[PDB]
Amino acid sequence: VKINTKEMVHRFRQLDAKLSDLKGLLKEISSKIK
Amino acid sequence: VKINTKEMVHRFRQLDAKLSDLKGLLKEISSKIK
Repeated sequence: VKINTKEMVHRFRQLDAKLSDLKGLLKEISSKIK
Repeated sequence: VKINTKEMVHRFRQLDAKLSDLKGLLKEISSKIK
């Protein structure tokens, strides 16, 4: 357990993916409105 | 004081959280419009 444990790019990628998904959802909502 | 003082991930996380909050507010505004 001690040896196994011994990051930023994962955070960047997750943020980008979440932003893209949110933008897609917002675009779908806008299309529904229009 | 000198010893205590001696970052990027915090900036990334704050940006992601602020973007998510802004997207949620925009979605709420769009729902109000529609």
